Amino acid sequence: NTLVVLHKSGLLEITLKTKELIRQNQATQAELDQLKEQTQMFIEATKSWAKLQASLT
Amino acid sequence: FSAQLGAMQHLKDQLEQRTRMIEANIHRQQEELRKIQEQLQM
Amino acid sequence: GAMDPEFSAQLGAMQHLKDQLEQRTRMIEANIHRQQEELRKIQEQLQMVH
Repeated sequence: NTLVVLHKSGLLEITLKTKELIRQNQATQAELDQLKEQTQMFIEATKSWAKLQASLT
Repeated sequence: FSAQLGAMQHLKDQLEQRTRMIEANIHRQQEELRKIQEQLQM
Repeated sequence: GAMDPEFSAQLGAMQHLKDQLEQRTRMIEANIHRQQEELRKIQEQLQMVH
Protein backbone atom coordinates (compact mmCIF):
# COMPACT_ATOMS: atom_id res chain seq x y z
CA ASN A 1 0.00 0.00 0.00
CA THR A 2 2.93 2.35 -0.69
CA LEU A 3 0.88 4.45 -3.12
CA VAL A 4 -1.80 4.84 -0.47
CA VAL A 5 0.72 5.91 2.17
CA LEU A 6 2.30 8.31 -0.35
CA HIS A 7 -1.09 9.86 -0.95
CA LYS A 8 -2.21 10.05 2.67
CA SER A 9 1.12 11.46 3.84
CA GLY A 10 0.86 14.42 1.47
CA LEU A 11 4.09 13.41 -0.33
CA LEU A 12 2.29 12.26 -3.49
CA GLU A 13 0.94 15.76 -3.94
CA ILE A 14 4.24 17.41 -3.09
CA THR A 15 6.26 15.09 -5.33
CA LEU A 16 3.93 15.82 -8.24
CA LYS A 17 4.14 19.61 -7.68
CA THR A 18 7.92 19.40 -7.44
CA LYS A 19 8.21 17.38 -10.69
CA GLU A 20 6.07 19.95 -12.51
CA LEU A 21 8.20 22.80 -11.11
CA ILE A 22 11.37 21.06 -12.22
CA ARG A 23 9.85 20.63 -15.69
CA GLN A 24 8.97 24.33 -15.85
CA ASN A 25 12.39 25.41 -14.61
CA GLN A 26 14.17 23.21 -17.16
CA ALA A 27 11.94 24.74 -19.88
CA THR A 28 12.96 28.22 -18.69
CA GLN A 29 16.64 27.27 -18.81
CA ALA A 30 16.22 26.16 -22.45
CA GLU A 31 14.54 29.49 -23.25
CA LEU A 32 17.41 31.33 -21.56
CA ASP A 33 20.06 29.35 -23.42
CA GLN A 34 18.44 30.18 -26.76
CA LEU A 35 18.08 33.84 -25.75
CA LYS A 36 21.76 33.96 -24.71
CA GLU A 37 22.79 32.70 -28.16
CA GLN A 38 20.50 35.13 -30.04
CA THR A 39 21.74 38.07 -27.94
CA GLN A 40 25.37 37.11 -28.50
CA MET A 41 24.71 36.79 -32.24
CA PHE A 42 23.03 40.21 -32.30
CA ILE A 43 25.84 41.89 -30.37
CA GLU A 44 28.47 40.26 -32.64
CA ALA A 45 26.56 41.50 -35.70
CA THR A 46 26.54 45.10 -34.53
CA LYS A 47 30.34 44.88 -34.59
CA SER A 48 31.31 42.97 -37.75
CA TRP A 49 26.77 41.27 -40.80
CA ALA A 50 24.98 38.68 -42.93
CA LYS A 51 25.15 36.28 -39.97
CA LEU A 52 21.85 37.92 -38.99
CA GLN A 53 20.36 36.93 -42.36
CA ALA A 54 20.78 33.22 -41.66
CA SER A 55 18.67 33.51 -38.51
CA LEU A 56 16.14 36.03 -39.82
CA THR A 57 15.41 34.02 -42.99
CA PHE B 1 21.85 55.79 -40.64
CA SER B 2 18.85 56.86 -38.62
CA ALA B 3 17.14 53.97 -40.42
CA GLN B 4 19.79 51.50 -39.27
CA LEU B 5 19.61 52.70 -35.67
CA GLY B 6 15.86 52.11 -35.67
CA ALA B 7 16.17 48.61 -37.12
CA MET B 8 18.76 47.51 -34.56
CA GLN B 9 16.68 49.17 -31.80
CA HIS B 10 13.67 47.14 -32.96
CA LEU B 11 15.82 43.98 -32.58
CA LYS B 12 17.14 45.09 -29.20
CA ASP B 13 13.61 45.84 -27.99
CA GLN B 14 12.30 42.39 -28.92
CA LEU B 15 15.22 40.67 -27.11
CA GLU B 16 14.63 42.91 -24.06
CA GLN B 17 10.96 41.92 -24.21
CA ARG B 18 12.06 38.25 -24.14
CA THR B 19 14.04 38.87 -20.97
CA ARG B 20 10.97 40.35 -19.33
CA MET B 21 8.77 37.38 -20.31
CA ILE B 22 11.27 34.90 -18.93
CA GLU B 23 11.59 36.98 -15.73
CA ALA B 24 7.83 36.82 -15.19
CA ASN B 25 7.81 33.03 -15.67
CA ILE B 26 10.61 32.68 -13.09
CA HIS B 27 8.72 34.89 -10.64
CA ARG B 28 5.76 32.51 -10.90
CA GLN B 29 8.06 29.54 -10.34
CA GLN B 30 9.49 31.19 -7.26
CA GLU B 31 5.97 31.54 -5.81
CA GLU B 32 5.22 27.87 -6.51
CA LEU B 33 8.56 26.93 -4.93
CA ARG B 34 7.71 28.88 -1.76
CA LYS B 35 4.40 27.00 -1.47
CA ILE B 36 6.04 23.61 -1.90
CA GLN B 37 8.64 24.49 0.71
CA GLU B 38 5.88 25.58 3.10
CA GLN B 39 4.07 22.25 2.58
CA LEU B 40 7.37 20.46 3.29
CA GLN B 41 7.44 22.31 6.63
CA MET B 42 4.23 20.51 7.61
CA GLY C 1 9.14 -7.19 16.33
CA ALA C 2 5.67 -5.95 17.15
CA MET C 3 5.91 -3.37 14.37
CA ASP C 4 4.82 -4.67 10.96
CA PRO C 5 7.81 -4.81 8.55
CA GLU C 6 6.07 -3.03 5.68
CA PHE C 7 4.93 -0.27 8.04
CA SER C 8 8.43 0.29 9.38
CA ALA C 9 9.87 0.35 5.85
CA GLN C 10 7.24 2.76 4.59
CA LEU C 11 8.14 5.08 7.48
CA GLY C 12 11.81 5.15 6.44
CA ALA C 13 10.90 5.43 2.75
CA MET C 14 8.67 8.49 3.34
CA GLN C 15 11.32 10.19 5.56
CA HIS C 16 13.87 9.58 2.79
CA LEU C 17 11.54 10.94 0.11
CA LYS C 18 10.79 14.02 2.21
CA ASP C 19 14.57 14.64 2.51
CA GLN C 20 15.01 14.18 -1.25
CA LEU C 21 12.17 16.63 -1.97
CA GLU C 22 13.61 19.25 0.39
CA GLN C 23 16.97 18.93 -1.41
CA ARG C 24 15.32 19.23 -4.82
CA THR C 25 13.60 22.43 -3.76
CA ARG C 26 16.98 23.81 -2.61
CA MET C 27 18.37 22.95 -6.08
CA ILE C 28 15.44 24.71 -7.82
CA GLU C 29 15.91 27.74 -5.55
CA ALA C 30 19.63 28.00 -6.48
CA ASN C 31 18.92 27.54 -10.22
CA ILE C 32 16.30 30.28 -10.14
CA HIS C 33 18.87 32.62 -8.62
CA ARG C 34 21.41 31.68 -11.31
CA GLN C 35 18.84 32.18 -14.10
CA GLN C 36 18.02 35.60 -12.71
CA GLU C 37 21.72 36.52 -12.89
CA GLU C 38 21.85 35.24 -16.51
CA LEU C 39 18.90 37.46 -17.46
CA ARG C 40 20.66 40.39 -15.78
CA LYS C 41 23.78 39.74 -17.89
CA ILE C 42 21.73 39.62 -21.11
CA GLN C 43 19.98 42.90 -20.21
CA GLU C 44 23.36 44.54 -19.49
CA GLN C 45 24.76 43.44 -22.88
CA LEU C 46 21.70 44.76 -24.76
CA GLN C 47 21.96 48.18 -23.17
CA MET C 48 25.49 48.52 -24.65
CA VAL C 49 23.98 48.65 -28.18
CA HIS C 50 23.06 51.99 -29.76
